[PDB]
Amino acid sequence: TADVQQKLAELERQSGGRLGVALINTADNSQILYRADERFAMCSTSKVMAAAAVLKKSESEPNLLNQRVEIKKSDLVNYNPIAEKHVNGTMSLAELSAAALQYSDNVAMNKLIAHVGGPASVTAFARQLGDETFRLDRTEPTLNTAIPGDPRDTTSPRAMAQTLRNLTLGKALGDSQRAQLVTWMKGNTTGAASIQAGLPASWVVGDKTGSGGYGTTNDIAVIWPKDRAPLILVTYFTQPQPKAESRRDVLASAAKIVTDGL
Amino acid sequence: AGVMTGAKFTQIQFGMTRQQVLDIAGAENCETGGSFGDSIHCRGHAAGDYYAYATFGFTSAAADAKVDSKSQEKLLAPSAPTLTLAKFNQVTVGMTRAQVLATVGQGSCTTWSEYYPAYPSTAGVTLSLSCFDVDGYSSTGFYRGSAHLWFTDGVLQGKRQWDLV
Repeated sequence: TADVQQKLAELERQSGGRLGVALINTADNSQILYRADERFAMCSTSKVMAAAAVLKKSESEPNLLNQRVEIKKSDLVNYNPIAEKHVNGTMSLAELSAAALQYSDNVAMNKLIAHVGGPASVTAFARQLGDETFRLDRTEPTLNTAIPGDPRDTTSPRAMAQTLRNLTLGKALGDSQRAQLVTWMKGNTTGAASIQAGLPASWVVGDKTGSGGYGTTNDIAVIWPKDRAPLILVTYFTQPQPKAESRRDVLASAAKIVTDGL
Repeated sequence: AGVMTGAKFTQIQFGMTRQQVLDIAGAENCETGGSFGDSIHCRGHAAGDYYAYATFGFTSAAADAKVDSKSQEKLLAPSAPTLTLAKFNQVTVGMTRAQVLATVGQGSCTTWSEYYPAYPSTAGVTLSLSCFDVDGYSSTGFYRGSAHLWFTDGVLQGKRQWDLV
């Protein structure tokens, strides 16, 4: 509706930034789109794609998630709450996927990226899923610079919503792999202040947030509303000042606007 | 009162028991088990996609076990950050900790991780410093000029930097 568009435009204007939203309602395949074809830096929301690339690989190598990966001091990057425990030891690919998705562990992310062959290989996975917009160019931490106008490590809300639908609800992954991805995302340790804060408490959410330079504040989610078919919601937000503080509440506000009435 | 903080992290000492750590950190902020094993992980304020935090490792799983490892992110600000890309380039693998600190600035670094595998002995100590340029540190957001310097037995084993100038 034009009403929802005006409310999102007003939220964006009040926030001072640039807001991108894509909602898919799988009950009727309807969408709500706001700047949905513009590019936004994904920041840690890209961890979903990297974990999914490893899950896809595991369809051809079913013991893959149990494979061990060495963690060394040279691998450390900021936001390493899980990997730091295992320096000079190992973590399984399952542990790395869970750490990336549930603690936003950036060392875990870099191990997932490296496992599939590097950022271009994650992009190639996106292409294999029919996503022509996603591009992963860098590893952590530099993928989070979020410089306005820089297309590196960006996607569009429309593309990410369709891809997240295909991964979490559709057939992009095998049944067991799709279930594992959803299980991991349902266990994220944050997200409560982002999309979830704009939704009724009874709704079940699997999400992944992202944050970066320029006050970039993102969240992508699969949502099971009470007594309803699931939704996919992508909310991306970025700001003009390099040092802007995060605005998770803007994502909550966008989520409330686009789900009002469900 | 409140979440995990840098002041609490500094008050916690190597050699303290689990309950001494919880006395200072505030057990409402802390957890064990799961991904943290028998360590104690304590959350500070929301930051990025997680939280500022500390993780404390102990000499064993026992109740009388002592802190042998302290790790943190975003709890401690550098006291007088003066690191630059030139100074980072002056740091050389094989330098001692004292030589590195004189090079990067005595107020540029905070301790990211510090572990004594032979606690209370210092033999085998491993140390990771997170070091920052004048405006690189942020307790909530994306770093804007930082470096990781790591040591074993007080000797620099490697260095990495992001966004120094």
